[PDB]
Amino acid sequence: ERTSIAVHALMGLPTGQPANGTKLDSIGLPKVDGMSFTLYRVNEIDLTTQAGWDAASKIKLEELYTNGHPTDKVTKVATKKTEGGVAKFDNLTPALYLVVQELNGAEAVVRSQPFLVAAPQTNPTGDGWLQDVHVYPKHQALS
Amino acid sequence: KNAGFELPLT
Repeated sequence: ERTSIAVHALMGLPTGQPANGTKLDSIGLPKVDGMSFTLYRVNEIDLTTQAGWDAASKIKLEELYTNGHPTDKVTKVATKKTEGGVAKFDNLTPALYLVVQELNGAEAVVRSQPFLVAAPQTNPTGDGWLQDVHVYPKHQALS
Repeated sequence: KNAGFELPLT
């Protein structure tokens, strides 16, 4: 079996709502189509064993993001463009996936900050592991 | 929460 990461493209910042690190009902507000996202795998980190989240949890954006750009601490995985406001990645081996929104395109919209998510993720109860990780990163529009 | 990384953006 394999793991997969589903990224739901959304536009606009939360409206007084709290940050949720789990599945939530989709707002369904106008999404940004033709959005570019790319996955980068963090080396030395394997979500295959328990020790993996411990080391990974000690990760500092300072190491993956210091000069406003990624370092050698990341490995190129694949670049795909979200279409229809929804993107999905498959054939994912246990590790750490990092999503970066490319500046290219997005003329009426400004590039939002990137987000990081480990895969696979443990179940809400901590029992077993989930084969699919859901993410709802929002974009920041221009003006 | 324990498990997770940084996906505050919903």
